[PDB]
Amino acid sequence: SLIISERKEEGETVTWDLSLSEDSNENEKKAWKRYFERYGLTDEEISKIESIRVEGTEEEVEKMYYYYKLELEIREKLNSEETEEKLEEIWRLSSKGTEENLKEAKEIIKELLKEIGYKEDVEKKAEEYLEGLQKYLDYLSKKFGITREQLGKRETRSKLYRESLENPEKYPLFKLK
Repeated sequence: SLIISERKEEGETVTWDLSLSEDSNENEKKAWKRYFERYGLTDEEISKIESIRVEGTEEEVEKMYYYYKLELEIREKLNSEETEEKLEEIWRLSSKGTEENLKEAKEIIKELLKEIGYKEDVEKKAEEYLEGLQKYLDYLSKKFGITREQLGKRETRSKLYRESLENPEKYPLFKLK
């Protein structure tokens, strides 16, 4: 499953390290890998990532945690290129940030959540997903000095991930093994 593997409480912000637990089944591990494989990293580079670090207030990072929990469950149970593409479009729409863009993203995430069994709870689970994605985009924009809308470009995410592998001091997005 997705766990919080480390917490740093420094001043006005908190940083949570998010990663997979040791008892993660093979479908969760494969999903973890595909979150990154689709964005320019080799298998050997991905195998070096122990966790993803998120930063903000306690309320902000908790929101990010629940977005990542749902992202992983979607990827695990609906593993498919069609799913990856819908998830990319939610990210694209959400980085643009307009009201109609987020309404369209909400409809996409709702169909995915229903497909994994969140039916009676789809509305609240969609809000949880989208709120946490929005805080996560806000965190990447502020932390690494990237226009939020630019984050919706595939080339921006590849660049960011690759810089975080290479220079994990100037780009502390990952904990490396």
